[PDB]
Amino acid sequence: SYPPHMQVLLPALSPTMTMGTVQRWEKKVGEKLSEGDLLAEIETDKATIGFEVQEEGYLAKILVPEGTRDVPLGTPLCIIVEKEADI
Amino acid sequence: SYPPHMQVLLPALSPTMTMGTVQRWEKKVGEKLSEGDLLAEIETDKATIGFEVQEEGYLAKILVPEGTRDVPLGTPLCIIVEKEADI
Amino acid sequence: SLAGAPKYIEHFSKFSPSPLSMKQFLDFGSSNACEKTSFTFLRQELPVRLANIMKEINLLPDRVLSTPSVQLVQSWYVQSLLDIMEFLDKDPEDHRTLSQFTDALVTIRNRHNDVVPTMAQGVLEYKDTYGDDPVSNQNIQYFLDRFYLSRISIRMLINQHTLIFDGSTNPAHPKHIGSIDPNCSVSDVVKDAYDMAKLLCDKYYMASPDLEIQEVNATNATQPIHMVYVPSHLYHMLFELFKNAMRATVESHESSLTLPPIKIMVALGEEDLSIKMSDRGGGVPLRKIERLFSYMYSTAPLAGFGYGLPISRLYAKYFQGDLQLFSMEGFGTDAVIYLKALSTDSVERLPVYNKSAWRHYQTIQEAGDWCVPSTEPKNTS
Amino acid sequence: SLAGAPKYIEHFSKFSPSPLSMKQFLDFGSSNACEKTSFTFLRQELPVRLANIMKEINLLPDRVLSTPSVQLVQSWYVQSLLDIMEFLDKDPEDHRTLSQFTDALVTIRNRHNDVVPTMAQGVLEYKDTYGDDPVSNQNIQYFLDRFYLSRISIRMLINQHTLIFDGSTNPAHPKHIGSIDPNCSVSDVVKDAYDMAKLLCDKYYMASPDLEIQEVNATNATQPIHMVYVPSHLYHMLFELFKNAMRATVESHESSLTLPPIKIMVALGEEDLSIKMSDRGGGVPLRKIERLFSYMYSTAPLAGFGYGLPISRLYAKYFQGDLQLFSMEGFGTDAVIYLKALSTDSVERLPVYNKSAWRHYQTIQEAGDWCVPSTEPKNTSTY
Ligand SMILES: Nc1ncnc2c1ncn2[C@@H]1O[C@H](COP(=O)(O)OP(=O)(O)NP(=O)(O)O)[C@@H](O)[C@H]1O
Ligand SMILES: Nc1ncnc2c1ncn2[C@@H]1O[C@H](COP(=O)(O)OP(=O)(O)NP(=O)(O)O)[C@@H](O)[C@H]1O
Ligand SMILES: [K+]
Ligand SMILES: [K+]
Ligand SMILES: [Mg+2]
Ligand SMILES: [Mg+2]
Repeated sequence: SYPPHMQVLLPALSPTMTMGTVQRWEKKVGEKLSEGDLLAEIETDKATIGFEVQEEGYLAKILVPEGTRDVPLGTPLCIIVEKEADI
Repeated sequence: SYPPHMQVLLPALSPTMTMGTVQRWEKKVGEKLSEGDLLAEIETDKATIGFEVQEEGYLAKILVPEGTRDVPLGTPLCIIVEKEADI
Repeated sequence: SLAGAPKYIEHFSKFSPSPLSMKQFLDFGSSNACEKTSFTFLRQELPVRLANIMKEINLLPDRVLSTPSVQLVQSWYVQSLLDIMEFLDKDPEDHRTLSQFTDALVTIRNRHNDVVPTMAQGVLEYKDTYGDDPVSNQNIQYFLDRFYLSRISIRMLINQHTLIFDGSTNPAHPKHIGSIDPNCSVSDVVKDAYDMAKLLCDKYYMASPDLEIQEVNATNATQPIHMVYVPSHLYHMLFELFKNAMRATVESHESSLTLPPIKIMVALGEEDLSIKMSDRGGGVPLRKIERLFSYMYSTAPLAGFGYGLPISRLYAKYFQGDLQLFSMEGFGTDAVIYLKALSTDSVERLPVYNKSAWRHYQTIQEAGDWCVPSTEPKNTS
Repeated sequence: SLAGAPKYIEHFSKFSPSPLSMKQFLDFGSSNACEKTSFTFLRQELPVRLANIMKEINLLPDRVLSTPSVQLVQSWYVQSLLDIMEFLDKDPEDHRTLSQFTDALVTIRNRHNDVVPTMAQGVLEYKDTYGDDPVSNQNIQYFLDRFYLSRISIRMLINQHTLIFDGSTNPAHPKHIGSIDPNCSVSDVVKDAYDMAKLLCDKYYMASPDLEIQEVNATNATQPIHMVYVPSHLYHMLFELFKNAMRATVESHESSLTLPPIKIMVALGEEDLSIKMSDRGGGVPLRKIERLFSYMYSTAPLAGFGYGLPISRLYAKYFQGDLQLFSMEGFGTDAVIYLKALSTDSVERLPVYNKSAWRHYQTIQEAGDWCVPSTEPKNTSTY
């Protein structure tokens, strides 16, 4: 059976933004994620934005590294599992 | 569903404190009480201490009004019931 | 559609505003500024800035929302949003679409001319009822610095566009790039601000103190101090401060043809441009300083309203600067305006609505982490 | 008993500390300063102040707590608690009990004499490992101001008892009430602090700025400005500020020889006593002012360490004052000590453990409140 996981696709943070740079990860692998927490820093050509979590869970694996330039929208960034039984 | 309630008695906020003036009720009749919130302001002759909620529930009635001077230790001040169906 | 306004808010509120440096404003109005990119930008950015702040309006207590004045400006922000949205699917490169766009910006700028006295009226009409409670007071203060700074920014973008792309026959200056002066004589702005203030004072008191200026340039010992700035913003701050200084100077000497001058000190280093305004107007006790930047305190129930200080500080903060007050009770007061010396560092200071902004409205009365003493302290003798 | 230490902490940390006015201190050391009431008060209050802050020591990140230096002061506080606790059930009106109480306080003061440099070493030891961490920064910063202020107040209370009761007989100031001067010559303290700093300056640079002193008594036009204060607290603040201004003046005059003086302004109002120290030492950019009061910023990896500023501020904050700085980069800097003019208003500023303090520890990393600009801004320049 597959664990009830959540997925984090990259959204448009500016209305014309189609792609953005992943500055740095503010939550490492295995950390809890309460709604509101600063997950990572996303930098476009217009702004640097604090990307926040919307649903509770844990950081399981990073898919897109730090410093990675111009990642398109809808692209998964990390996997979130609602259960602790992955560490 | 007829329970024995939770009672709020005036404690020693200062070690040599034998009585205290109930200065300022910061919670009104029929309010939410989470463990830790500011319930009231209690003033002795040495300090003005913020009395914090220890047990979770809801405030239903107040026995000692605002501005009552020299209230001794162990004195009932207000009533706490776990269920909010008392409003 | 008006009916669909709440979703338009939720859509644009999700995005982040885009802070612009002064360098960017200056490079755009380079040689031939392109109305297209200004159109396609503002067409989107202004919804964003409107939507973000509007989402914060509906978070302040219902007691403030219910008042005619707060609700009057709310309805303005609704309209300006829809007006600008009517351009979203519009075609650039078609001069008609551009020409009527700047006209819409003019209309929006006129609609919003009296936002400042009106929001101040709402908080007054709020104080006319519920009065005071720390949980409401804190939220309003937090909201107003954000709301007013936001307005300055919206008025900035609109003013840049219209000045550049409207009315080619000449008002304006215009060695300026919109409202920005690339070679702004700091001293002159000071003298101008002083002239207007000395005028008002000289006729509302029939006495005014002189001015003394001094400049220290650490980058270039001799060179007069200049900067890339918006003279209006600078003038507004200085003008407001001069009034305070003159009033207090005149009201503390209460018997003098021997008024001590207001002294100005302008300094420029590698990073800061600093303007210090010293007066010997008798000063203010320290516990009262922090109160002078409170919106609810300087409003009841030369010197007009009470929003001069808080608002001037927001001008100073808008391009990463500050406005700091420090007095000595019984002597006088220093007021310092701090501005970045480099157009690269002068970046827009804009509020973003987000979860982080949401929780600032959603706090309650806590105990202090410090000891409050007794109101009747034990007789120790 | 050492085993029960955690429950003694839990008992006394529940209590709220008792802040005193300088009026209260002064009025107590009247004529028959009652040792019995000072002993019984302190016997209770000191443990209250100790337990409250120790409760907060235990709430800092384990990476800090683990360091030998932190724990060395943690061991000092645990002992001090106990040494005092062995007096709780002792009998007043017995000179033996009183006499050995002041002896115990003297020992505590000798024990805690190096607390400042030692807590500073622990942070340094923390800095020589995990380095920097935004959330960890906040917690250490929040803790240090409180810890150090808690300390000053404990020193205060101890010194009052010892200086008054017969841990003196010859060596003190037979006019002071404890450490408190009821008629403190503000100007003389300024001159004293100047004299030392100048001395250290001349013996480390061979050049020194002069002193210019001015006074404005707005309460009595002609009167020399005096107040009820602890001159040593005042001394500490000015001695520190003077050193900072002297370094700055000499270092920023690489072409000079002809040093611009340090100007002092002492103003007294109905409520404030303000001391402004002005220097023409080249100033500090605004974004660096905030850093100057950070404990984790001024430490690596006249100018000794980097704790003179944060600590002097605490001294000023202790009796409800403040110390503020405002420079102008390229010109110089103004530092200002604010003091309450009246001894009634001079009330102890004391940290308090409670749910409110607890929550200031263990806090989350938040998204920005305002816009954060891009590192590489969009080039909006034309073709
Ligand atoms: N230089 C100064 N000296 C003494 N007091 C001052 C000074 N500047 C400001 N204040 C005090 O701060 C209060 C608020 O100032 P400010 O915000 O400028 O509003 P205002 O001067 O009262 N009138 P307005 O500027 O028209 O809103 C003033 O009423 C003064 O009491
Ligand atoms: N008047 C001043 N002018 C310019 N820079 C200053 C001034 N005062 C402080 N600073 C700066 O702030 C720091 C001083 O902080 P402070 O806490 O006084 O530590 P310190 O003077 O370096 N050494 P110490 O105080 O002996 O521990 C220095 O790094 C200076 O660069
Ligand atoms: K947003
Ligand atoms: K406590
Ligand atoms: Mg004014
Ligand atoms: Mg120093």
